[PDB]
Amino acid sequence: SKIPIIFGLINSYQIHNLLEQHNAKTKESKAVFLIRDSSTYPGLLTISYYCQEQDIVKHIRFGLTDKGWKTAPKPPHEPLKSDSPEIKEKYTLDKIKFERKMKQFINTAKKLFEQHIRAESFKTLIMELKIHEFNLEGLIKPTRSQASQEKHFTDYV
Repeated sequence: SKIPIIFGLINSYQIHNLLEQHNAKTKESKAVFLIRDSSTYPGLLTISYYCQEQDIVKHIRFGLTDKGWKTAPKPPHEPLKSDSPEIKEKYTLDKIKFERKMKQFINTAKKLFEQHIRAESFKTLIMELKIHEFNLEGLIKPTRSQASQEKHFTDYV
C-alpha cells in the first residue's frame, strides 16, 4: 500500500503551494524540496525547491546514466526583448549545444528508464540528492492521487 516519493505531473501553482505549505520560504534553500516527473522530457526527474537568494522556485532535471541518476544538461538563459546582438549570437550557439547534449542525454536515460527495475537505481537518486545538498528530511512526499504512476518508481518508497 506504499506510496512512491515521486510526484506525477503537477502544475506550477501546485508546486509553489506545496513548497510554501512546507515552509520553504522560512528555511534555507534546498531544506524543503520535491521530486516530480519532468513535464518537458519524459523519463527525467525534476527537483523543485525554493531559492532564498532570488525569491523564486528553481528546478533541476535529473536523468538515468550508466552510473545512476545524474544532472541533465541545463538550458541557456531565455531570450529577453532587451537582448543585444551579442547576447542573441551567443544564445544561438548555447541553444544548439544544449539541444545536442540533451538529445544524447535523453536517449541514454530513456533506455535505462525503460529497463527492468532491479531497484538499485533508487540508491543512486539519493546519492545525487546528497551531492546537491538537498536536506533529505525536507522531502515533500506526494499523496496517493498525486504520486507518479511510472512503473520505474513503484518501489521508490
